[PDB]
Amino acid sequence: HARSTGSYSLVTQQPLGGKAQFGGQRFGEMEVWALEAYGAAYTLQEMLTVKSDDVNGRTKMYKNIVDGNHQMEPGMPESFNVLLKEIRSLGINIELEDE
Amino acid sequence: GQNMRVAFMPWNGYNFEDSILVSERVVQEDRFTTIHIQELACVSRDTKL
Amino acid sequence: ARVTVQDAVEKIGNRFDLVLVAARRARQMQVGGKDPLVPEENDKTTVIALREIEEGLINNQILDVRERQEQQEQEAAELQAVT
Amino acid sequence: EFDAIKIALASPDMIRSWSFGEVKKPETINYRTFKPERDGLFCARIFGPVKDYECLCGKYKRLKHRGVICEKCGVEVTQTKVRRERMGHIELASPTAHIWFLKSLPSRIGLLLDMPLRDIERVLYFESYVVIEGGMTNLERQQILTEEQYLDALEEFGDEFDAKMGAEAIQALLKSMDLEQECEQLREELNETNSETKRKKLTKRIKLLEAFVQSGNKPEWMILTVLPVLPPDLRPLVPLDGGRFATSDLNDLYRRVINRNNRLKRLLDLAAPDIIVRNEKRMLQEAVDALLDNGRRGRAITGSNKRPLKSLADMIKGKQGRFRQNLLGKRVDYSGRSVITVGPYLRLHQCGLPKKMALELFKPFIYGKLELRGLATTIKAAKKMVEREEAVVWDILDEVIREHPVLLNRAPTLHRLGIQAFEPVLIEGKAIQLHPLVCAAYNADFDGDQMAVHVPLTLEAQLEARALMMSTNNILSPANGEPIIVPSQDVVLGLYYMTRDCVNAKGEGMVLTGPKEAERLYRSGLASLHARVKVRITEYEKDANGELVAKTSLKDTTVGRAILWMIVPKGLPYSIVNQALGKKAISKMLNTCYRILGLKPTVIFADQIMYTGFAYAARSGASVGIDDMVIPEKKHEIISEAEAEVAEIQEQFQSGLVTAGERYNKVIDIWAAANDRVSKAMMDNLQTETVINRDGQEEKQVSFNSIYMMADSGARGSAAQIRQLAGMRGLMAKPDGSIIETPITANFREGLNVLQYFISTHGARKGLADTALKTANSGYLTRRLVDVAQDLVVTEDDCGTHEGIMMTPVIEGGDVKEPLRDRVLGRVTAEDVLKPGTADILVPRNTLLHEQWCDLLEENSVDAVKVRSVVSCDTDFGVCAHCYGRDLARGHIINKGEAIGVIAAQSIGEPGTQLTSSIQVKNKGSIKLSNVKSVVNSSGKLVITSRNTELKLIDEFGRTKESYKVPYGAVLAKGDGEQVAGGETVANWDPHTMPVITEVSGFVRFTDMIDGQTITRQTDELTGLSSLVVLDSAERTAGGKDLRPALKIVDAQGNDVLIPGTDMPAQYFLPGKAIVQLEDGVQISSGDTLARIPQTGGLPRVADLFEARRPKEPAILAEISGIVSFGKETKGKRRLVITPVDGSDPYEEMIPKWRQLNVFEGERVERGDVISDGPEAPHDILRLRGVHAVTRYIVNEVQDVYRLQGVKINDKHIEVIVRQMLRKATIVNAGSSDFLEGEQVEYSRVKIANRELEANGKVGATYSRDLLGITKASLATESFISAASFQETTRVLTEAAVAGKRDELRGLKENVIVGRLIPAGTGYAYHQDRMRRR
DNA sequence: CGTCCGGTCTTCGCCCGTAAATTCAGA
DNA sequence: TCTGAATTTACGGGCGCAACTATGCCGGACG
RNA sequence: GGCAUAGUUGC
Ligand SMILES: [Mg+2]
Ligand SMILES: [Zn+2]
Ligand SMILES: [Zn+2]
Repeated sequence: HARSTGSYSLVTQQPLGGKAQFGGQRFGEMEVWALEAYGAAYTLQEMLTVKSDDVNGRTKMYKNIVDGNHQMEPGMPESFNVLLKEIRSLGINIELEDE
Repeated sequence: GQNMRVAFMPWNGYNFEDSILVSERVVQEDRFTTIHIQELACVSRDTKL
Repeated sequence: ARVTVQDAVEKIGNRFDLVLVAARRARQMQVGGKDPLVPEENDKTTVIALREIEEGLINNQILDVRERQEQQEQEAAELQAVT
Repeated sequence: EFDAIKIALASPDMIRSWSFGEVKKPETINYRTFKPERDGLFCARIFGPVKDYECLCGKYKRLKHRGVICEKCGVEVTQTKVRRERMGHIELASPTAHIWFLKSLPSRIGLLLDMPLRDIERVLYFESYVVIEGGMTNLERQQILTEEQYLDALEEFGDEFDAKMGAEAIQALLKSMDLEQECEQLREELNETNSETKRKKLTKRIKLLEAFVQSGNKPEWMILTVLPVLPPDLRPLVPLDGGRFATSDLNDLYRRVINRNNRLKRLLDLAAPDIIVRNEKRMLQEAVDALLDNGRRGRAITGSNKRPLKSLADMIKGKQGRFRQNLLGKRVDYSGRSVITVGPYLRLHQCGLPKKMALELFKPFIYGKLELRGLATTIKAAKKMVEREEAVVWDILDEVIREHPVLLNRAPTLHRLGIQAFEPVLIEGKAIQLHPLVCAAYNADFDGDQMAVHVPLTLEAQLEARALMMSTNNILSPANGEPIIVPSQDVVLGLYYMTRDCVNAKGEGMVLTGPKEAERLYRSGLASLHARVKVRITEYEKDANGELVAKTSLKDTTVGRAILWMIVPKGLPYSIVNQALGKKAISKMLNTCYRILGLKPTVIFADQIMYTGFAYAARSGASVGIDDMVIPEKKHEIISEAEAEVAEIQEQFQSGLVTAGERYNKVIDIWAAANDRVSKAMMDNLQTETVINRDGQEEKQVSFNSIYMMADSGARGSAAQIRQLAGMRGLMAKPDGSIIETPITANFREGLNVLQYFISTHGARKGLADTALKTANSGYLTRRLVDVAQDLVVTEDDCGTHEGIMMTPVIEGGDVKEPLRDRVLGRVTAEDVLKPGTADILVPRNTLLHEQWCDLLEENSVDAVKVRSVVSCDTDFGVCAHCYGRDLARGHIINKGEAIGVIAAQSIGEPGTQLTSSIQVKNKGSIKLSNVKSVVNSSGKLVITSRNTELKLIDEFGRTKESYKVPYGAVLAKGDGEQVAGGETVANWDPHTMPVITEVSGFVRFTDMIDGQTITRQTDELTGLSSLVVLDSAERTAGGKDLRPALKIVDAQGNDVLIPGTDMPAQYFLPGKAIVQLEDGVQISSGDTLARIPQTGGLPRVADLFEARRPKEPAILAEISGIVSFGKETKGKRRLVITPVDGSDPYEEMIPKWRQLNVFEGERVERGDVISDGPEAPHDILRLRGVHAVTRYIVNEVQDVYRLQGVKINDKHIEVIVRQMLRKATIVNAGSSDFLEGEQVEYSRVKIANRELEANGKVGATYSRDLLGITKASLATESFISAASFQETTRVLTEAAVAGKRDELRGLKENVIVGRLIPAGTGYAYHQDRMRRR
């Protein structure tokens, strides 16, 4: 099984899981630990930001690769936006402060 | 399944951990060929429009 | 082709700054304007950058000097057409 | 874009500010047409348009109308991303209690009003009354009333009197509280009260009030008045096959709460009686509780098919929450999966990728190349060309795959080697061909294992893969320095077969001019592969200044050895190929190659050694047959005599001589001896199975037997399995642990009868179940360890400190289990280490103890070395490179930035998931005693009067080869510092009695003793001599329990004897349970016994050690030195008092009576000296002995288990984990800083504060470190995000919101969640830029 | 086929930690 | 008759990762 | 395209 880019989920804009549906492998938590133990920072950011659920990030990455340029815009994952909205659904006020 | 002439010996590392080296005769005779029947269905739902 | 990067890391004993400087060189070779300083042997920009670091003609400082000189040339030539 | 995250309570005004419209109707869709309802949970005018740039009414449908709002249905025409973002709100007809702050355990509302959780729950759920503004009446403020008492008060106190019901009363109580008044009153009560429980309760409540006042939140906001609504797109309804819809749990909960809300509002409109409206409010409260963390009170209300509904808290907590499912690990595009395969032709730096997977993964790159070459103007044309799989696309794929490393990552990535990068090679098929060597790194055999592929895209990612993740750079494991690409099963067998000698083979004895003609001979078949010959060898040694100096000699070896030597690079000595080359020998070969030559020679050597091993293993044809498992024909007599011994033991038993239990033990013993002896006979007959001779006399040789060759080579199998094949397969135990009397007496070559197989399946089923239910504990332990040591990163290059831990060889009691070589390898020295002889600086202070320095250190017989440790590094927010030391994955010092916390956690956790009287001196050496106070008695035997006297067996070079513990009152036949004879026991004592050895000589006068109550009279008839035994306070009579008997020595006149060294008389206060055989008035001597006082696991042990669990029977220690005295008359238990010479005299302790004491009443003990016996509590060790004591204790204890399981991990990882444990310190003296009295603050923070104050004129605040477990250490982190992603999400979020904490996101998990560059590797430069710029 | 509101029977593991209730041991 | 401590009891949280196949489901009761 | 159950594979 393999996947370049296909349909994504709804709640979190992430690739679908499974092969009956044209989905992608799960970069589990220990896999992220394996990268962290390495000096792999850019690879990790590309893995869990551009290739997973950064809509602007993944669109720009796809277009740049089509143009032949291997560069990325990190952006912010949409799964973190989902978490922020879900905590805000409660009485817990979580917001990103101005830099 | 089938039974076939087996020989226990390391062969150039192509059976390293537990891998199995198959002679092309086994493929030629088609003795491990298996028929899989797959069912595909399309539905015509009385949807809007 | 490449198998190791041990010579490049020996020349830049950090193993991480090497990645960043090689990435900068590959970017400069891919956008890119510039051209390889080592005879290209049908290799992608990453291998070219790493080999070119291996030759010892690029590190962070040399690349920074080159970028500064390029910006100076842009300032001068852009100024000549202006005034 | 942002460098911090804050939390705080959500005021109703702020909640309304978030929302863009109220939700009023509990409707979603028509279920006939799919447009959203008017103002339902899925609305358009509230949350946004259903489509993009298309209103609901259809009037406006294009980009030109971006911003305008129609009048017909009021949907603001814009994108749908706002529908994914815009939130709503619900105006609750009544106030509602927030369930987290009600049942967070502790309950915030509970202790903010200082009222029990039961009472607050009763008043919130409309079943109890609470008064407000008590006034001049007979009621308090927080007092609870019932319906009966409420009516009584109404009929008696009809005047102004307020006592409400439900959430309204709680809101009024919270609103009627000012923080400062209560805080000051609580501080005063804390100071004056003097209690220990009330003081803790106060210093908690005061802390809560200070947290509330410090932040911008207010208490009244913990009672909801406007309920936030999640955006519709985050709880979507997905239509199925049919008009039905997928009822998301949040939708059902929201529908229920809004429905009950509208019902309550309607009942309020018509002013229904009190009972109905109270019931409706209770229903609304329950619905809101269900919408929040559902399941705290009552039952999780279910919606369909009797399963609890997911709530928002249940949606952001747990394994299925957004933290551990979509933030810390996410599904990734450009990935694949398939079954793996050997493909032994590959080089170490490449992997075989299937062509179809290559085409599917690199689709964008193929599109880009096609457009760059102009073969397809539009992306649609390129996509169609790729789909049709033309003949030109394959050339494009070949062009792009050239230098594009891919990551291969097996499923359970225990340690960092579980993911590695290879250069793809196009392979026809559908299975990944993975290089054979890395299988050990992946723990991945080829029995159907699957691996995932990942394709880096960016230039930085490609360079990271090439320079960090290629298998070529990962030669040495991070846990230990041993290589992790050691040839595993067939290469090792091939080399073992090649490099061996038999007595005689074809062409034995001929002389050869070099390896080349040796190979030429073997291929032509003139001389066998294993034939002792003489070969001319040219071995290059680099003893010069980096120059390889040739050397030609005539070595006597075999043909196979020479053929192998043709592969070895120049710089290695020939002696590493002159031996049998088992697995360990090959691993040492590769390690030496890495150490001497470098990396490229070792990689080429690995490829070539794999190739030659496979080739000559194939040529050997090393097979296995049933005739190769030779039975020991002589086992007949062994099994017969074992049967005879058990028969004779049964003969003794049936006579009644021996009982059942001892017979059971003896039978097990004799069968164990028989099994061991049969195994030894089999192994001898197998290794010497083959005897070859045709040139004269017989000569034995190591056998060729297939099983023995395949076991000795170390490829697969060991002594246990080979024993089980031929010898009796040993002792198997019932699941209760009772070992069966009659073990399996038949091997596997002969058939196992039914019952033997039944026992074997007991064993195997237990093993499989243990694996399946221990992997869980291993996974939990590794997760906890990683989440503890994640923010720890090597920041500084050298902390510049002169501290360290004295690293010494560790001996459990036998031989040297771990030499100093491996315990001080790759660790920078702390202090200058002098030569053992006389003050010669052998090694400088701050040099990296690499291989040559360590070898020289061993050569000079150096036993004690002090090396800078990670635990004793004073760097702030990280640890300097030098204190950590060697990388253990490369041969150089650790780089500046490489994260070591995660490496240490993974290295510790990997082995967990796989597996987990007489002192008979053995060597000729000197005897020296440390911490000893002995006295020579009449019988010329030495008796020791201390407790921590360890007997060290020193050798001629001064090193200690054996250590043993000498208890109080041990007999030594030799002297101190005098060389003894090895072979016979040196120390003897009774492990069943504790003596009362004296210090002077004289007579025995029992003072302060009265017969009848102080002691009990025993007249033993079988010995004829009575005994004077002292019984305890609760055991002796009530006549003399207030006084303790004293045993004193007198002279011939009757006067007392003074203590030698002090003015006080020498009297011994005997405790109860004392066997004083001597009577009154018997002469004694010095150091003579007067009376006899009679008397874990694998992975769980490691987990308990790391969590710092307090043992059940901890050994009590002495906090401060001084003289020891007893106190009160055992009120609850014995009491102790320790008085220093000029310090805090009244320091006392409370000691149980049922536990035997260790020290007597006339000892001056030092802090950290054991006062009782049992496991030592890590907290006590840290508090008393110090940080170095506790870290050494933890390291030694865990290394004990990990060595007992035959595993090797360097101590750096344990040390850094221990450092992360003791990250919190409690203040004791405020000093001149601003910290409170007993608050717990980060060690680094207090350290920097004290550092700034010392440079100034003020005086810093002294701190007291505290040892925290891994769970508590990770939960109590400065940044809430890490702990929230860890367990206890609800409690951590409640803490952060109540305290209004702020996040700096300086860790690793935290940046991962946020989704930016990690501050560990290549991103460390970016975070350095971040720190520079601000 | 088209709309529309919601609660009897079920427990049943092991370990750890922390907070609440009970009981000593006195004054 | 009160009151602080240590103990006991009650109750809240955790119990690895990755992957594949199948089925059944949004609810059963009023116009 | 999300949940539940069952079974299965590698550890
Ligand atoms: Mg396997
Ligand atoms: Zn409209
Ligand atoms: Zn340091």
